[PDB]
Amino acid sequence: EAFEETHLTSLDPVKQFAAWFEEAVQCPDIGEANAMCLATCTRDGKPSARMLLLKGFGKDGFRFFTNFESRKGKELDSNPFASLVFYWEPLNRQVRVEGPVKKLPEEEAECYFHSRPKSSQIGAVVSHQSSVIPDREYLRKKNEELEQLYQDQEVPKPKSWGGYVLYPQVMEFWQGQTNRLHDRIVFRRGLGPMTHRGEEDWLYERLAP
Amino acid sequence: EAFEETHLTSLDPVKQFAAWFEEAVQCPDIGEANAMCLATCTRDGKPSARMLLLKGFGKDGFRFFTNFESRKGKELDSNPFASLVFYWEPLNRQVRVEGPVKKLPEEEAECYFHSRPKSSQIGAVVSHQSSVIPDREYLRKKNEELEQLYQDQEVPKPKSWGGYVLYPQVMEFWQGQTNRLHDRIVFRRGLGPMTHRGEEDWLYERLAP
Ligand SMILES: Cc1cc2nc3c(=O)[nH]c(=O)nc-3n(C[C@H](O)[C@H](O)[C@H](O)COP(=O)(O)O)c2cc1C
Ligand SMILES: Cc1cc2nc3c(=O)[nH]c(=O)nc-3n(C[C@H](O)[C@H](O)[C@H](O)COP(=O)(O)O)c2cc1C
Ligand SMILES: Cc1ncc(COP(=O)(O)O)c(/C=C2\SC(=S)NC2=O)c1O
Ligand SMILES: Cc1ncc(COP(=O)(O)O)c(/C=C2\SC(=S)NC2=O)c1O
Ligand code: NA
Ligand code: NA
Repeated sequence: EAFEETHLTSLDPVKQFAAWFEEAVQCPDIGEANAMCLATCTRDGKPSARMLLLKGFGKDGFRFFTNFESRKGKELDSNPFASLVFYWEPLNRQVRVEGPVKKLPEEEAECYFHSRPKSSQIGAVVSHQSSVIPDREYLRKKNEELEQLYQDQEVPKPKSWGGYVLYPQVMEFWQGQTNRLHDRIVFRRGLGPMTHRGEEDWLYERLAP
Repeated sequence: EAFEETHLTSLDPVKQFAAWFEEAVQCPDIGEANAMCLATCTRDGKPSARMLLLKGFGKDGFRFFTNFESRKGKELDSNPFASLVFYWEPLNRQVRVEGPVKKLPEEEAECYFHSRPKSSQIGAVVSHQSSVIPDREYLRKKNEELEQLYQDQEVPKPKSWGGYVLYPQVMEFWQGQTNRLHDRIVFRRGLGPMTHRGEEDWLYERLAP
């Protein structure tokens, strides 16, 4: 029940994420363990947030796919900094990740896009994500028309559709407790008596709940 | 299964929130229907996000309680704009709220604070939220000491502990669909052929998914 510095799986917070993520995936009361909230903002400090799915992770960071012309994509292109929240209610656990964002190479975005179901590919060609549209019939009609156009052909990836990778600068591991005296172990890239060395350029510290 | 403009419960998006919130509360597969992700950022555009609990809502906005000296509280005091995400996975629904934030009156914060369990009150006096601390024993020791100090007495609310209210400027209602052709009905305070009048100064529009 205690979450303690001496029982970390790893002092590389990406590997500690992998350990917790695996526990979430193994939990039958968790539906999408890779659902996350992505927080973005304008350069002038106006924040926004939405659910997204994590599509891959490792040393270079946390990957996701979206339309670059969406509201989030205009913010990320103008202000390439973001934060992620993973919340696993049945495990009483939260993971926060903060870092800069860059676009994935076009070739990786093409490969990912053509791995999706064909109906989802056509949906991305239909949708100018976050633009105002008249009604839901507009989507249904254009979808049906593109189904006809792409019968027995490859669906081209929209130029505006692709991926981002968030390179972690801060990773917080949160475990809920009674009385709201939660356990918080927070890794940051970088020594005071409360600051500890992790792997590579990582440091970690406990934060008050 | 369709989420349609002609079947909105209300064109006052606070009342539409109330209708969806009630459905979530009625759903036995949802634990904390009032859990939400709060997104904040610095004036210079560095975003952050964390889970919080909604503690009340109505026409003046969405209320929550926290330590003003925390990381979120320093951002909100310097840059009084935020965004909220509600995600109800078993209902395939998301609600986003964007708006300015101000502090609740001290008298309301006192009333709320003394309605909490006494062990949670003492926990808030223990914790300088988001400050670096040496270890979890530091929390356990100080908690036990304050339990002794406040035996048979009232726990004073910390000066730094209180509430905020987010006054809604934008409210998005999202309903997931097959093929990722989701339904998005977004209310904003304010007419083009795709913009519709709601109650008071509200307008609403459908956004592409
Ligand atoms: C669980 C979940 C996962 C989602 N995953 C994605 C995704 O990977 N990419 C995406 O573009 N939208 C995804 N969405 C939809 C977004 O929440 C959002 O509606 C969309 O990206 C537009 O956001 P924006 O207007 O802030 O740009 C997902 C929604 C849910 C509820
Ligand atoms: C479901 C859930 C609800 C929470 N509710 C609150 C809350 O209402 N107030 C709060 O200060 N922290 C709450 N927390 C803890 C926060 O996620 C976070 O650790 C804390 O507020 C510090 O955030 P900051 O360092 O960004 O300021 C909650 C966490 C979870 C998982
Ligand atoms: C540090 C901290 N302070 C305040 C509150 C607000 O709730 P309350 O006033 O203690 O009920 C919470 C709330 C939590 S944590 C969790 S899991 N579920 C919640 O509702 C918190 O974590
Ligand atoms: C508009 C939009 N584009 C892209 C993706 C990414 O997932 P995929 O590539 O379609 O599997 C999603 C993902 C969703 S929505 C939901 S509920 N669960 C998801 O994983 C999306 O909503
Ligand atoms: Na580095
Ligand atoms: Na107004």
